[PDB]
Amino acid sequence: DPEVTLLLQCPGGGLPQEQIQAELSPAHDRRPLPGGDEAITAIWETRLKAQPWLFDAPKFRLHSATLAPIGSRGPQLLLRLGLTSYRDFLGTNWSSSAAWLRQQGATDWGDTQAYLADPLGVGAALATADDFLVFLRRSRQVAEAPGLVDVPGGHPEPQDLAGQLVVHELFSSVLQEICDEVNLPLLTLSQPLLLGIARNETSAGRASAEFYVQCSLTSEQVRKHYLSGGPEAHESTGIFFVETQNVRRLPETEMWAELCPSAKGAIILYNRVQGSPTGAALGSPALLPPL
Ligand SMILES: COc1ccc(NCc2ccc(F)cc2)cc1
Repeated sequence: DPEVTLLLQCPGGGLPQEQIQAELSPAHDRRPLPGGDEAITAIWETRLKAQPWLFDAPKFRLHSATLAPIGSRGPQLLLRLGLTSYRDFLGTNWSSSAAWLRQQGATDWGDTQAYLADPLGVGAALATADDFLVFLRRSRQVAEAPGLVDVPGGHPEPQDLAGQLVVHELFSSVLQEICDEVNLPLLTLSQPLLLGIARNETSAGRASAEFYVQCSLTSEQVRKHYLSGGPEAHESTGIFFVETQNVRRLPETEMWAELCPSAKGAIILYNRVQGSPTGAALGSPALLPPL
């Protein structure tokens, strides 16, 4: 799967909010482009002169994420974050020249991402009470990954002593994205666990934080809530469900070729962090079938 790389696999089946620190610093920002940020401004002007209803929005930038020594007390992860924007994303990661920017970043900074916006996404492996994961079909008319299968998620917009408010907004945003798109009541959702961070190599290496969320509703009840909003209540064109039993071998199915890279990241991390048992009971052959 060359279109997805794992940047972080969390320990302990996934990290809760209270175990994560963020450092939000202008040291973590994109570097100005070698010939100047005027190239980003020009692409934006061209875009707005065709689609004048578009608007810019701030985003978090991922610089790096460092895990504590395994089995340790105290905070377990440090997220190093900067600020970026939708405009900067359109002029860097989305640009036809994005690979030239990655080569220049290696040369100038020893950092393939130094000249990329790299907005931080969020996604969820959302499980039902009857042990299915939730999938969404993307419209064939959107700009990125048209017609592909996705999981719930989005690209959070901003607003350890400002750090803890940032971690709070990241965890809050994955629940809000589930409530907005799947139309689920917030009180049917568990507090999220961070499974890990995946990079989309088809979008010049931008990263998404991938979470596990449990729902107290069954697959049939989730479907009812999704559909009862009507076509204007969701950006996706359909919902569907795969048994957690069958997610284990999803990379061997015809579905895998239809999954967008960030959804592939979510399912790889679910299989490694929540699946793959470590103990004698769940590791026994009748509960963990060989092959
Ligand atoms: C041409 O416009 C596009 C609009 C949206 C997208 N994809 C989602 C998305 C990625 C990164 C973001 F920062 C914000 C949204 C790509 C291209």
